[PDB]
Amino acid sequence: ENQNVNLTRKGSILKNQEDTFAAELHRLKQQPLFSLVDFEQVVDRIRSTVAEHLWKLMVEESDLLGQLKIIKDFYLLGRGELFQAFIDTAQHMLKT
Amino acid sequence: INFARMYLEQSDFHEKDVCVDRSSESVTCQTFELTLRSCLYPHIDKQYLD
Repeated sequence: ENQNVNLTRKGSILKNQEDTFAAELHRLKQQPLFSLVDFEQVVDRIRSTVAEHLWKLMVEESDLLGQLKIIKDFYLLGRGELFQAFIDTAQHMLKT
Repeated sequence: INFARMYLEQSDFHEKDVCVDRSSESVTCQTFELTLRSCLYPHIDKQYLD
């Protein structure tokens, strides 16, 4: 929800299955006994659907790979020659 | 026509709701603010945009 607040109206991860999970919750409400097992099963199904859509969003929509490559180049000094030249230039400034 | 209105149309004048009950789908009924946002606010925003 917080991302859809900033992200354009990208629908629920569960989309039309959200209502399906609502129906499952209504069935749970119709259950005469509260079973933690069935509740956890439904929660895990919803979680898995959400997690798969989130992974898709992260990799394609949020370009996790590009960010990881950036982190490698900068945080992990992937551009080692670049940071070497930077050190070579900044050595006199940073010695003080 | 005059006599029809005064007698026959007078005789044949047997010309004698928003079910806002949450009871049906209370679990599926949106919150009052959520229901408002989804039924009124989207339409209000549409008219505003137009």
